[PDB]
Amino acid sequence: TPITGKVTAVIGAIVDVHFEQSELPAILNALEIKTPQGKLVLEVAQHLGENTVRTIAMDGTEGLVRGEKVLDTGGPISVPVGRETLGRIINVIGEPIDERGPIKSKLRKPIHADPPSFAEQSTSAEILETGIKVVDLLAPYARGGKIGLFGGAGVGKTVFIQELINNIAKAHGGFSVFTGVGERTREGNDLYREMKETGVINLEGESKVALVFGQMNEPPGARARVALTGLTIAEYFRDEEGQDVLLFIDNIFRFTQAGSEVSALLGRIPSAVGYQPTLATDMGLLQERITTTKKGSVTSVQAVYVPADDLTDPAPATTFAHLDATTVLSRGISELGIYPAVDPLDSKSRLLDAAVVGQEHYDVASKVQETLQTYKSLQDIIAILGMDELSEQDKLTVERARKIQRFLSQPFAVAEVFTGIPGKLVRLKDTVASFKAVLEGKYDNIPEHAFYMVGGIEDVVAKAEKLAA
Amino acid sequence: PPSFAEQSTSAEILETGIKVVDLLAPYARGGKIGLFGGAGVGKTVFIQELINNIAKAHGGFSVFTGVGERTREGNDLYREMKETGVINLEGESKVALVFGQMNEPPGARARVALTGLTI
Amino acid sequence: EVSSILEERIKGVSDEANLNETGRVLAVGDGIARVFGLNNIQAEELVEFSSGVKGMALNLEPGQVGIVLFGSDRLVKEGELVKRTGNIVDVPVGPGLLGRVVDALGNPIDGKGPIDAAGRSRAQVKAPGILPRRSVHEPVQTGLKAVDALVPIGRGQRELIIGDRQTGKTAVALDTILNQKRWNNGSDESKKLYCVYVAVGQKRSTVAQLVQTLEQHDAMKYSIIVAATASEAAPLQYLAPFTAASIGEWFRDNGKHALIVYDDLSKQAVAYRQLSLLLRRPPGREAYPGDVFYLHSRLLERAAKLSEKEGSGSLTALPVIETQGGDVSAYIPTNVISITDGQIFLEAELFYKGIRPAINVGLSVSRVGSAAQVKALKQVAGSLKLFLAQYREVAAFAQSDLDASTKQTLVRGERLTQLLKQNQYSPLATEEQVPLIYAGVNGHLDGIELSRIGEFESSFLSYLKSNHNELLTEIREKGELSKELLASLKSATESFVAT
Amino acid sequence: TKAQPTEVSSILEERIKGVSDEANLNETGRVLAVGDGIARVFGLNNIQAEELVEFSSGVKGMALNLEPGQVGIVLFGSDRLVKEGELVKRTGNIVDVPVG
Amino acid sequence: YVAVGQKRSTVAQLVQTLEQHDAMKYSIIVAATASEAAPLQYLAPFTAASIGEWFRDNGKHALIVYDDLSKQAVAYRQLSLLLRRPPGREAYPGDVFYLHSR
Amino acid sequence: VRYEASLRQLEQRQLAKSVISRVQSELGNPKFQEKVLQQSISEIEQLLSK
Amino acid sequence: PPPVRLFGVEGTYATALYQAAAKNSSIDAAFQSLQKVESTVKKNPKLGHLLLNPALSLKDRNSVIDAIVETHKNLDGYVVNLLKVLSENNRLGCFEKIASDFGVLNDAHNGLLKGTVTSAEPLDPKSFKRIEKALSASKLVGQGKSLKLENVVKPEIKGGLIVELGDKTVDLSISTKIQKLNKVLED
Repeated sequence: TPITGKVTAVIGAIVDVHFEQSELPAILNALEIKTPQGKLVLEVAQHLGENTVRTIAMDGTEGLVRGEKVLDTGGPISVPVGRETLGRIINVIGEPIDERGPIKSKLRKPIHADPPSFAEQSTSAEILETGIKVVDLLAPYARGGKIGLFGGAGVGKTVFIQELINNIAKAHGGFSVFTGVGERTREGNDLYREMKETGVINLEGESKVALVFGQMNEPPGARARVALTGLTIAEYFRDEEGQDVLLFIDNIFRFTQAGSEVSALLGRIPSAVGYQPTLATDMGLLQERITTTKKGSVTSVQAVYVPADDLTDPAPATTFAHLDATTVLSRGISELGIYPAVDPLDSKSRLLDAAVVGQEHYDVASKVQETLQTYKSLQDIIAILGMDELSEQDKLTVERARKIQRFLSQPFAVAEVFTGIPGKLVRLKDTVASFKAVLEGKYDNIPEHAFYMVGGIEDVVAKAEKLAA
Repeated sequence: PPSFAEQSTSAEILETGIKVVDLLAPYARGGKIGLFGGAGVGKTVFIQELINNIAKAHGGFSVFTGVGERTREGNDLYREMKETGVINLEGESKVALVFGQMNEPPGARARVALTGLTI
Repeated sequence: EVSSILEERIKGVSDEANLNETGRVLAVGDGIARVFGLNNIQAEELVEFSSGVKGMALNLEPGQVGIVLFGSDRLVKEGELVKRTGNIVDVPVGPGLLGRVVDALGNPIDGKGPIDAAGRSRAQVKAPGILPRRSVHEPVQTGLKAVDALVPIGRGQRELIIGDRQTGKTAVALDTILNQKRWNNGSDESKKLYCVYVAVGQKRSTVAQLVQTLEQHDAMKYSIIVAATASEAAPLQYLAPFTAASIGEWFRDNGKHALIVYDDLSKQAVAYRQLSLLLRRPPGREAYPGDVFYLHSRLLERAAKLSEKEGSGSLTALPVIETQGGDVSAYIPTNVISITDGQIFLEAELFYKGIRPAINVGLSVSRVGSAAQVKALKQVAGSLKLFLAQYREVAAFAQSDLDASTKQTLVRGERLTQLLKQNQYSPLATEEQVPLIYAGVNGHLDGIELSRIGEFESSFLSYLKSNHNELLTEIREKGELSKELLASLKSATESFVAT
Repeated sequence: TKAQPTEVSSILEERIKGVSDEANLNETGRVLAVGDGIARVFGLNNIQAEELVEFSSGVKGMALNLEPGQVGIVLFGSDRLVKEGELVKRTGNIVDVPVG
Repeated sequence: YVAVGQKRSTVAQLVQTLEQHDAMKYSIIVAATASEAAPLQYLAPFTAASIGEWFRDNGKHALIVYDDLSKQAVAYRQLSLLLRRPPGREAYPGDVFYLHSR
Repeated sequence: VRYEASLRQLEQRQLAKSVISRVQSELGNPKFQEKVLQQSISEIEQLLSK
Repeated sequence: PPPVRLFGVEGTYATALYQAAAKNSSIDAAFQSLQKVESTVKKNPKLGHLLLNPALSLKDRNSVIDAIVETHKNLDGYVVNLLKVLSENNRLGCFEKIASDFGVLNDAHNGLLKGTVTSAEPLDPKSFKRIEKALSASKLVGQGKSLKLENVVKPEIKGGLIVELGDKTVDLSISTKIQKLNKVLED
C-alpha cells in the first residue's frame, strides 16, 4: 500500500508533503512524485508533525501543483552497483547519462550508509609516488591516504587533479572512481573524452574506472547527494568486491556549499559566515564514509575551492581536519607563475616524518623550508632597503632561495599543451638527489632562469647550454 | 523616467565660461558631474559662477537642491544668492531653492530630492 | 493618420474575457505580494495582476502564494485579482529578434513593431548534457592583439572578463562584435555569429549611446540588444540574464554559432541581493545571497558548443564583472572565477598608463580557449605569454645589479610591451597579426627603438601589403604556417626592419 | 498571533474531545516533531533536567530543553531510526559512566 | 587522551604510536570521533573528566589532554542552534564559557 | 521633420484627453444601465457556455 | 480529513473542533449552539468586545467562561470543551474567528457553497435567478453541492459584475474593460 500524500508546500526546492495515510516514511526515506516531465525524487529530511514531512527535492522544481500525488519509495535512493558501474557516467539517481543504457544491477545499495568502525580501520603507510617535484620533496603521498588541495582557482585545481589522474591512475591497476561534484560540464566532457582516449574508459573494451558526474548547474539539493552516491559506489568496490580502489572528489567545497544553501530553507538559523549549523556533523559523516578499512584501501583525493582564498573561513577549516596530507595551492604562487602552484610553506603530510621517508630526505626538506622561510622573512627588508644592502651571509641565502623557488617548478604533462612546454615527470629518488646537490650549491653558478619552469637537474644543465647560446 | 526612445542619442557639450572646465572635463547635456573637494575652497562661489554662466550660456534655469543642508549654510546661501542677485526680490530669479534640513525626518530627507527633480 | 493608428488599436481590442481562476491579493509591498487562492497554480508560473503587472510565484505556501512583482509597487494595490497567465515564465525567441533592442519581458523598447518570434521558451532551462557537448575547436577572432592570441577565445567557450569599474569595460566586448563584422557579413553560416549584448544595471541613456554606436558601425543588423536598465525593477533585472540566455539558445538550437556578452553580472548580484533581502532570506557570505553561487552557475553553464550529433551550434559567453576596488578576492568575483575557464583581468595602472586595453597577463589566463586557435598564431606566438610573465618578474626586481641575461629579457620585454598596445575601436586582421608577432618573438624589435615601435608597426603593415600580400592571402586560406611562410616571414621581417 | 506548541492539532482535538492523556505526561511521551537529530516530545512532566530518555526506537537521548510543553531531547543516534509518534520512556537517570 | 572531533584514522594512528611506545599499558583513550554524535561529543569531555576524578579519588595523580576543546565548542554551537538556543554569541552561544569553566 | 514627428505625438495626447472626455460621458448615460444588461446577457452566454 | 482545510492558526482550533464533532457527529447542532451563544455574546456589550479583549487572567478568564455557560446552559458540550480550551490557551479575541471558520467547515460539510456576485448596483431578481441557473448548470457548480449565491453592491466597481466562487471567477466588469481600453490607447 504505497503511502500517498499531497504537496503542502513548495518553498524553493524544499518541498513539503502531507501524507494522508497514518503511515509515515522515516527520515532519509525517498519519495517519488511522478512529474509530467519524468519523476522528481525527494528525500524526507524532517518530520514537522501533523503528518507533514519536509523533504529535500533532488531534481529541478517547477510546475509543482500543491496537492500532487506522492508515492513512498522508502529508504535512501538505492543506486545500482556492480562491476557494471565501470564504464558509465551516472546521474545522482544512478541512471547512465552517457546513454550506456540501464546498468545490469547486481546489488542496489542505499546512498546513505553508516561510517566504518574504529575496529575496521587499519593504518597504512606505503609511499605513493607522484613524480611532481614539490609533492615528492615536501609532502610525500601515501597509498590509501586522503590527499587534499585547497585551491582558489578551479582552473588550477582541475589541472592539478588531471595530472594526478594521469600519473597515479595509470600506475594504479585497481578500480577507480571519479566523482565530480558540481563541476563544469565542459570540463567534464573533456575528462570523458580524455579518459576514453587514454583507454581507461574503453567503452567497446572494458573500463577499470567508473564515473559519477555532477554538473554545477544541477540544483543544490542534487549536488548534496551526488557525493553520497559516489561514496556508495566506492564502498561497493572497497567492501563487496574487496578491490583496492582510488577515488577522486572535486569539488568538495560544493558539498559544503550545497548544505549551506539548503540549511536556511530547511529551517535552521545559519551559523557563522553562513555555513549550516550542522556543518561539522555533515562533513564528518562524509569524510568518515571515505576510509581505508581492513577490507580495502581507497586512496582519496579531495579538492577544496577555498572561497576568497580565506583558509580562516570555517568551511575550509573543517575540511582541514579530516585530511592526512594537504597541499594548499594559492594565488600568490600562481602569480609567480610556478605550476605547480603548491605553497611550499603551506603543505604538510603525515608521512613527512623521517621514520617514513628517511632522515636524509627529511634533512633535505628541512633545509628547503628554512631557506624559503628566510626568503619570505626578508621580503620586507628587500623592498625598503636594497637587496645589495643586505648581509653577505643573507645574500647567499637570497640567491639560493631565488634559485630554490624557481627550481620547484615542473611542467605538467596533461597541461603540456596549456603551459606550452613538453611535460616533465621526474623520479622521487632523482628529486631528492637533485635538491641535495642544489642545496650544496653545486649547480649554484648557472642562471636563475635556467631553473625556471623546467624539470630535473640534468635539464637545468642543458638549459644553461641553451641560454649560453 | 523618460522612455528609451526619449533618450537623446548624443550628448552635446554644455558650455561654461570657465575655460578650465571646458578644457579638462567638458560638461554635457543630461550630465551628472560629481563635485569633490571641501566647502570653503569657494564651493558656493563655483556653484554660483555656474548659475551665472548658465544664464548667459543658455538662459535656462537652475534649482539648488540641498540634501540635509546645514541651516547655517542655508542662511548664507540665501543671503549670498540674494546678494549676487541670482535671486532678487522683484528682480530676476533663476535658481529656485529647495533646502533640506537635517532636523526634518529621514523620510523628508529622502523626498527632498524627488521634489527638486519634479520642478 | 494618428486617427488610423487609434482606430487600429480600438479594433485591436477584441473579445470578452474568459477566466475561471483568480486569487485576490492580501498584503502587498516590498515587491512581494501574498495572494489568497490560486490553488491550481504551477510552480514558478507567470501570473498577471489586475494592475497589469506580472510576477513569478516563488513561495507556494499552504494558504498563500507569494508572487514576486516584475514591476513597480505603485501600479499594484491591495486586494486586486490576480489571474494566472498559465505559462511558466517564457520569453519570445525566434529569428526576428535579430536587430531589435528589447527589454527582458521581450517588449521591444526600440519599438520596431511587435517582435517577430518563432516561439517563446521558458526562462530557466537545464544546460546541455555531457553527451550534448563537443569540445571546442572553432575560434572567435577579437581583433585585439593579446586577446586574439595570448588569451585566445573559442566558440561556445566560457571565459571571464573581469576588471576595474568603468574602465570602459564594455569596449573590449564591442571590439569583438566589430571584428566579427566581416565574419557576420560573411556568407558562411558556420562563420556567422549572432551576438547578444545584455546591458544590465546601466543607464538608459548610456545604453542608447551604445545602440547608436552599434548602429553607426552598422553592426545592429547582426546583433540583438537586451536591455535591463537601472531604473527597471530589481526582480526584472534578476530575470534579465536568464531571459537573454533563452534567446541565445534558440540560435544555438538552430545549430548556429553565437555569442552572448553579459555586461555586468556584478549588477545581477546586487539585484539578486535586493531580491533575497526583500524575500527576507538570511544574508549569505559577504551579505550577498547564499544561493548566489547557484544563481551564477545555472546562468553560466548554459553556454555550450553542441555536439556534432546533436547539432553543431554554439553560444559563446563572456561575462563582464565589475570588480569593486579591483580586488579579485571577494565572494562574488571568486565565485565567478571558479565557474569560468580563463579570465581577462585588466589592470588599471596600465590602463591609465596607455595600454588600451590594458590586459594584465598576471591575472589573465585562458585554458580551453587555446584549444581553439589559428595554428599560424599558435606557431608564431608560442610561449610569448611565458616570456612576458618573465618580463613581469624581471621588472619586479629591476626596481640592484642586473645580470646581462635579465637585462636582455627586460630589453625584449619592454619592446614587446610596446607591440602589445592596441588603439580602441580599431580591430586587426588575424593574417596581419601573424607577421607582427613573428618579428617580436624573433626579437627584431631590438632593431626599432621603443619610441618608434608604433611607427614601425603601421609602416610594417603597409610594407607587408605592398611587398607581398601573397603571404597574408596564404595565411588567409591556409591558416597554418609552412616552412615557406616561415622563411618568407624571416626574410620579409628582416627586410622591413632594416628600413 | 500566538502559536503555542500545544496548538498541535492532534493534541488540540483530543482536548476538545474532552478526554486527554495523563501519565504520558509523566513517565512517557509521544514524539511529534523530530528532525535535525533534535526531537521534541510531548509529555514527560516527571522528567528531571539532564536526564537520559530511552526512545522506543532504542535511541538514548539526553534532554537539554524542558520547554513549556515539549521536552527537547537531543538524540545520541541518527534520526533515521527515530520517527514521529514514538513513545519515549524516561530512563530516570542523568548520564553516568563506568569508571575503574 | 581525549580526542573530540577527530577521524578514526587519526585516533588509530595515535593508538599505534602509543602501542609502539608500549604506553597504552598505562593510558586510557576516551574518543569521540567526528562521526560520533554532537551530543556524544558534547558529553565526551565531561565524562572524561569523571574518569579523571576516579584517579583523583584514589588519591593518584593523572593528566588529561583535552584535544580540541575548540571542537567541543563547535559541537555545542551546533547543538545549541539545533535546540533553538537563542544567542549566536559571535557564532558560539552564550554559556560556552560556563561549559568550559566548569 | 522634427516638428512633424512632435506634432504626431502632440495629436496623440490631445486625442487621448478627448477619449477621457468620452469616458466621462459614457459613465453618465443610462447606456451605463443598458450596457450592464448587455454584460448580463453576455455573462449568461459565457456561463452557459461552461 | 475535514471538508476544506482552510489551514491557518485559529483554524487549527476550527479543524480540531470539526474533526472532534465529526467523529461524534452532531456538527450542525454544535454549530447552531455556537452561533447562538456567539450572537448573544456580540449583543452583550461588556464581553462584546470589552471583555473579549485580553486583560484577564486564566482564572479571571475561567470565571468569564462560567458566566458564558450560564448564558445558554447546554450548548453541545464539545463547544463547552472548546471554551475550556480557549480559556486555557487564553484566546478569546479569536473566538468569533473560530466561529466563522467552524461555519465554513460546517457548511462545506453540508455542501452549501455560498458564492458572490459583486456588482456596482443591486441587480434584478431575474438577473439573480438567471445567473444562479447558469451557475448551477455550469461546470463550476455542477450541483450536487448546494449553491448559495449572494449579490453584493460595491461602489468601487463601476458597471458590470464579477461572479466568484471556488477561486474561479469570471470578471466581466465594466471598470476593468475601460481601464484596459484606456491603457491601450495611451500606448
